[PDB]
Amino acid sequence: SSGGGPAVVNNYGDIHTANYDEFYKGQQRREAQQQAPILPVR
Amino acid sequence: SSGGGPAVVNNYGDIHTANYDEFYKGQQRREAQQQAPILPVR
Amino acid sequence: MLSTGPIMETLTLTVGSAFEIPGWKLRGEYPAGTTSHLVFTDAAGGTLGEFEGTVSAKEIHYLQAPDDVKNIPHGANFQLFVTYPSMQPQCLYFGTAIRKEPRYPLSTVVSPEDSAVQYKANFVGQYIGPMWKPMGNGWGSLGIHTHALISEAPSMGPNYSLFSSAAARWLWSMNMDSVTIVVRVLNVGAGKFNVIVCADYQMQTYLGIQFETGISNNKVHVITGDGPLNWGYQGDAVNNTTANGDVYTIKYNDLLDTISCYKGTSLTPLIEASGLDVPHGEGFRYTGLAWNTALLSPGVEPTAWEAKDGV
Amino acid sequence: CYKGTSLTPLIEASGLDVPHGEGFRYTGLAWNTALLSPGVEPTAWEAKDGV
Amino acid sequence: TDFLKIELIGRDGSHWVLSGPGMGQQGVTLNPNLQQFYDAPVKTLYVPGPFGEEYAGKRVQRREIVFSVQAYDEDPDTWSTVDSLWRWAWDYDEESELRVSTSDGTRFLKVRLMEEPKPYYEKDPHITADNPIVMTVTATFPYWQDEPEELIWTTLSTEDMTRFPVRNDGDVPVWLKWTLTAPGLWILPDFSWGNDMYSRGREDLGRTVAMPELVAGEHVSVDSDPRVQTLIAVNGMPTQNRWKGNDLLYPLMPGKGAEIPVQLKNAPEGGACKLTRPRWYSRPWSRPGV
Amino acid sequence: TDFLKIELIGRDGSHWVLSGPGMGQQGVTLNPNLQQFYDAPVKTLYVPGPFGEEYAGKRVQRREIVFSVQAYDEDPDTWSTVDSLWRWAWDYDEESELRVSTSDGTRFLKVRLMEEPKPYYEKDPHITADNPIVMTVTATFPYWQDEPEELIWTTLSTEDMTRFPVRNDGDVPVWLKWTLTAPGLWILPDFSWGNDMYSRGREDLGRTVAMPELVAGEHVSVDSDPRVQTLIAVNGMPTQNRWKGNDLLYPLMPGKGAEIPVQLKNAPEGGACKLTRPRWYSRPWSRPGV
Amino acid sequence: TDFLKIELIGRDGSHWVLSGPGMGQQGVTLNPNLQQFYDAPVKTLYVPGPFGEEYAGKRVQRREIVFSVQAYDEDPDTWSTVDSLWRWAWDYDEESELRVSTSDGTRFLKVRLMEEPKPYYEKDPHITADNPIVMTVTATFPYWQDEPEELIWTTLSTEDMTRFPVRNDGDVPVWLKWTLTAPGLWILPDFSWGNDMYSRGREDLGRTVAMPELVAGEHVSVDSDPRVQTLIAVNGMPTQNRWKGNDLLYPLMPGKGAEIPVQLKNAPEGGACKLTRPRWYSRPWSRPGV
Repeated sequence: SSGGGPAVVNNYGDIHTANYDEFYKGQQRREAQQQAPILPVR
Repeated sequence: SSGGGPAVVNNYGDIHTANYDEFYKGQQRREAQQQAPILPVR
Repeated sequence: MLSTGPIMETLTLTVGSAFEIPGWKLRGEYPAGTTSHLVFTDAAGGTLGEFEGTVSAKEIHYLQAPDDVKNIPHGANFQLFVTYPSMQPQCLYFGTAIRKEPRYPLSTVVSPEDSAVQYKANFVGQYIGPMWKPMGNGWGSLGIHTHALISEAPSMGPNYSLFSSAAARWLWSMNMDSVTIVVRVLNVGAGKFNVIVCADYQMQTYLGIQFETGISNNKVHVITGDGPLNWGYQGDAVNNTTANGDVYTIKYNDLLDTISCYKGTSLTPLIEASGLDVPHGEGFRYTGLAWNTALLSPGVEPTAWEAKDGV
Repeated sequence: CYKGTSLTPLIEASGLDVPHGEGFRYTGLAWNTALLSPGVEPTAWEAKDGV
Repeated sequence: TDFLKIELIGRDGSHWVLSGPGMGQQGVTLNPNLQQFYDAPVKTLYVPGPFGEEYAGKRVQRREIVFSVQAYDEDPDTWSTVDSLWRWAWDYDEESELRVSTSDGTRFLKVRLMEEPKPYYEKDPHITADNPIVMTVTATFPYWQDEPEELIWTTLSTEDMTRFPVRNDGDVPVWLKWTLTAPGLWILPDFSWGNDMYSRGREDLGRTVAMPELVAGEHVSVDSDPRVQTLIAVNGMPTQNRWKGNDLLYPLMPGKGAEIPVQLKNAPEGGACKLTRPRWYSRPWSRPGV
Repeated sequence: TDFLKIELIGRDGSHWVLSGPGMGQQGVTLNPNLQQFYDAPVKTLYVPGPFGEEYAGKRVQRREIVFSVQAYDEDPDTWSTVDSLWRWAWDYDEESELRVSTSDGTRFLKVRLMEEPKPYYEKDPHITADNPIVMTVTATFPYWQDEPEELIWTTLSTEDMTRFPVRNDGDVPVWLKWTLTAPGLWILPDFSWGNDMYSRGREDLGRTVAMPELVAGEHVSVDSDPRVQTLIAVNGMPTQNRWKGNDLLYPLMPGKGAEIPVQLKNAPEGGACKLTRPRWYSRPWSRPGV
Repeated sequence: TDFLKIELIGRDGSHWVLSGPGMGQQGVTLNPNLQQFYDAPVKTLYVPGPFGEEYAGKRVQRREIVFSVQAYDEDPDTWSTVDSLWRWAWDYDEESELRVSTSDGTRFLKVRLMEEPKPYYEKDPHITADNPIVMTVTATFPYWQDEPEELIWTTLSTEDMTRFPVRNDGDVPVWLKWTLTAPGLWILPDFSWGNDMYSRGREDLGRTVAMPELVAGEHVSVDSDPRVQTLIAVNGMPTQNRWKGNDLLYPLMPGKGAEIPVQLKNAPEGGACKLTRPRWYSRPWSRPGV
């Protein structure tokens, strides 16, 4: 039952419902966390 | 047979299985290739 | 299709087999004077073979010796023509000849480089183990003696409950003719102990070194095998004493064909024989041990055994 | 140890308290000189299983 | 049927009749339901506009033909020979010819294996000796074509001119090929035929372009199709390097034809030219179009 | 059928006859509908072009064979023994042979377990003692193989030369392996056979590459296969550093062969050269082609 | 059948016989079609290569077992008790044992609830008192296992040595555990068994590693499996901190066995050693492998 349907689509990963804008915003947030404290205040 | 199934899904392109992580990493790698040599050593 | 053509068929060729086309599958109405020929050709158009079939009133028969069809390869084209009297030849069948035979990919399967092999045995378990195959006396003719009254390692010997002399063969075979057998043995009684080299799978013919330990024997012999439990001596013999825990190295050398025995660390052969008439080579690389005691008690028996391929 | 082709051991020892068997079958060489110059050195080395 | 014949000439030169008169004589017939075989696949382009979308142009796509053949024989050994020969008749690197013959003539398509063939049934094929092979072949050049029409004009004069009758009777524009001898300066026609692709449809009605002055022994081939470089000398000289960015821009549009002029000057020996007009079609059979 | 025999030689040396004469003697038979078994999977590359897309080359893909077997026996205990033996015949790390024997000879494929087998029905297997195992095996090397041909040339001379007869009867190019003794300077053929993948198909028709001078004990294996390093010294010395950028570039193209020349010079004790030529095919069986 | 017996021992110690002799005596039987139950799931890895893809390795995956049980009783109240007991037998945080007993012995798999069970039919379950529960359990450790082989060697000597006979009869590598008393310096074997994972197959054939000198009261457990830290002392001292980057690297490969040597030195009292060899299998039942 699970093997061969949505339960294996989940194993496939982001083939069905998965959004681009949220992923891009998350990557931007991670980069901002990485780089914000080292940017100058000027 | 081929026309109207997975063989035309391939023509559609990245509608089914395709992840965002390696695409973003590849874009970052291309930008790093473009910009790394011209970044100063300081 | 205004003009008829031939029929595509196949012809089977086998090495060492007569090439025959039976007449019952080439049936027809052939008047006297009708001929038939079969032509085998390669891909370039060159004739690899040409044969004439026996045309009778109702059939055409082909029959060729294997030497004629030896040189036609697998996949060569063939055409069969029948010429009626006062008429032009016509092709009945055409196609490719296949070779239906065992195919040998290796040009020469040389003897594989079976590397040197080593084995050892110490006899610490309860029973002998499957690595020793009893000979002559049959299954259950071997056993382990503890020798706890002398504080020594256990030894292999015939089970003296129902046997007095018995032989065992190593389960595996050596890969080369030259071998080395190192045995650590004890002399806790009176008897004869044979180290068997270059034996057959039944231990029918072999070289061997015999240690006789007794009140008067105290001798070492070179022996030739006739049966697992019977042997014949070769040459003279050397007087020898066997103490407990005595190590003897029996080396058989194929080149410079010889058998020799060394005691302990000395490289001088205590006994040596050369030119013994025993078959060698493949199938005669088995090693073994044998015991023969007049009484029903252990005599001279090994506590440790070791075999190495090559000298 | 046998020197040259002599059939009698040049030196011999027995019963040394060293573990034997599997896991203790490695071999090697060693050198120690007081001076910074070659002393006794092996031109050729060969090892063989068994005796 | 006798109205249509389909043949395959393999890369090895083997000849097979899949359908039509004499089909199956070599052991292979053509199963029904073959796709992307008749019309050349074309996709059209559209830009956003006030009333929805506006036409932007068309592009012709490569043919992805999927078809099944049936290899048959009475005995399994001969069936195996037939199947092996059929497999040998195909390749990936080089293309085999697929000819269609009707009352409109014979038109051929060059096809290669797009992927591995799918042979046989579920069980082993020696049981049946009659097995289907599904084949996915591809046509990089998607147009069906006939043998090109060739004309030759030779002269001995130092300066001369000639007229070549040209007419596209097919469905699609064709690209002319020229073979010009050396030495000599040629002027070749590049008529627009009213084609407005560069917004010069009637400005280039009588366009003529001068090839660079060819030196002795530098016979050239001038192929106007975009697949290949335009100017190529047979002695290896870099002729197009001397051409200042000039080129042939216009194909022979369908339904168009005229007496195109060829001019030769400064030819002390007096040279020759050959015009090759391809006959490309988008369909295996079609009535001629005026 | 007697025309086709399929066997498996397991990683533990077990011999199973799945189809053909003697099938099922070991308890396991082969079920129909086995995929990617006959033709080597090849993908073709296409790049945009003027008339759609243009052919850009081919890449062969690893084989993925999904096939079912049936393990059967009269009693559940011995059936369980058979099923356990069949499972023991396979592994993930090490490969086992799948051999196909027909009138064209015997050709094998090295296959390994791609994933875990899917055994039995939905109920208890001991109920029926006759159960199917679904195997998804993979062939990293997708070509069916025959036993490679080995040729030996031993010479006692300081300088000598020999002609190795070589011929590719398969449908795919093969890569030769050389085993050269030391000391000595070897010259080995790197003939292009007309292969033009380095733009030197005619320039390298009789190309010979001189291996670096070998010191005593530096026996070398010189394998043209891209999967392995070309020069490998048996004692571990870096011998490719003395090779100055030269390499063996060309495989043995299909349908090509000759007496390739091998030269030995400066050999104080002679030398021995072994040539191993693989015999690769894309199908379990096929008639010879030329 | 009587050739196979399946039991569940819940988190609370309850015992259920789902299949085999005496099945259903506790009210719960096993429905057909249980999946990912026999073979341990493994995914194989492949890198791009010249001939397609090259084998890169294998990874064993966790078991995701979906199976149905059927809880039944004559009266709905007793059915409710049975259903509640079955629910109490399972948990998410702690694992329950699933034992398979055949002629090859009894092997157990530790499984936990992967998600909420799906009970009952479309109507209320008291109508029938015979209802199915669909269970999606998971095995984080995917190998079926038996009780490990344990050996003990105690001594009174200050310096001593012993040999432990060891042999992997299963189809998967197992990781050894040691229990070593203190004080004393131990030399433990880490034989490669010819395994080439570190490219030191026969280089590490007789590898032995020295544990750090244990002080009084610092009895240690040395577990080679990667799930757990190697050195753990019973008194909480950081023994591994004194073990300067050393580790046990090799598992006991299948089909391999020997008399592994253990050495004890600097032990004034004379210590004790215990060796635990797990019996891991990839299948609920299998004949012993040699």
